[PDB]
Amino acid sequence: GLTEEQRMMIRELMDAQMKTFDTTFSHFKNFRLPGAAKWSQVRKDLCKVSLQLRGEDGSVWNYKPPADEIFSLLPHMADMSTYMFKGIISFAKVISYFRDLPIEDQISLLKGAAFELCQLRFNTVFNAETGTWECGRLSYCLEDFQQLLLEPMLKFHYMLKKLQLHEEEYVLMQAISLFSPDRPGVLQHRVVDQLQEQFAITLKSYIECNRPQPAHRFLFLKIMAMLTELRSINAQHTQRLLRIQDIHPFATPLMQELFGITGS
Ligand SMILES: CC1=CC[C@@]2(C)CC[C@@](O)(C(C)C)[C@@H]2[C@@H](OC(=O)c2ccc(O)cc2)C1
Repeated sequence: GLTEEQRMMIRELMDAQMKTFDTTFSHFKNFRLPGAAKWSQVRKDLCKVSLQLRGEDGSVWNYKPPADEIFSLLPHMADMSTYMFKGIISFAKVISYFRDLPIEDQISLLKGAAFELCQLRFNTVFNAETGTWECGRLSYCLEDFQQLLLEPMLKFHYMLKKLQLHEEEYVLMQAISLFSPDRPGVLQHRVVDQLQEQFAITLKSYIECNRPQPAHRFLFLKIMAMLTELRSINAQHTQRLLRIQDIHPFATPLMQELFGITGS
């Protein structure tokens, strides 16, 4: 029961996702690997995942992290974040509604939503039965707990996975997050707001036309609630990373650009 405009809208988003989301991570290469009240808070900020690399020959490398030193993981994390940020940026540039915005609003929207779209893409490779993010030959496993789900990002991934979303519903979440009219520095707030409203209406219509089961009652509102939580997680995590960056630099040039770090 979608209109022609709504079907075309989903087609372009799915087209952009297919072109820019390397679900096997085959082109993620050459990445680095692990070899006073601020440092206190940064110690609280720092804290748990094992890393597995499966070679093409069949060999396997595993890394288990240390206690307390806590910075051995940041270069790899920066490289993964940078790789995912590049895919998110390519995703936005293909979308016609995005590249018709002025370049200053494109930058403002990408600065505000890059993290959120990365986590949404990571949820599609999350395995809730094994607690692992399967990124091709890379795997990030949660180490051995109802106390673990207290962590808001982990709780997000478990709750979003439980909703059993389609590929089309994920890319519409990505569009709704991307076209947030209230990111800092957005000028065409009225245009972005009307674009966001139409992406949300398309999602609402898609769910009503394709999910009649009682388990999917209120699904649209559950998804919208997840996006609000993801934005709150985004804000807390950005302040976490900026405190760590202040104590121990790690941000790549691309992450610096997205964080507004000038280099002086
Ligand atoms: C750059 C990273 C690489 C490994 C991944 C992508 C594996 C999955 C991950 O998103 C997961 C710890 C949520 C993690 C990333 O974790 C986060 O981005 C994160 C973790 C906890 C939070 O409270 C917020 C963000 C870290």
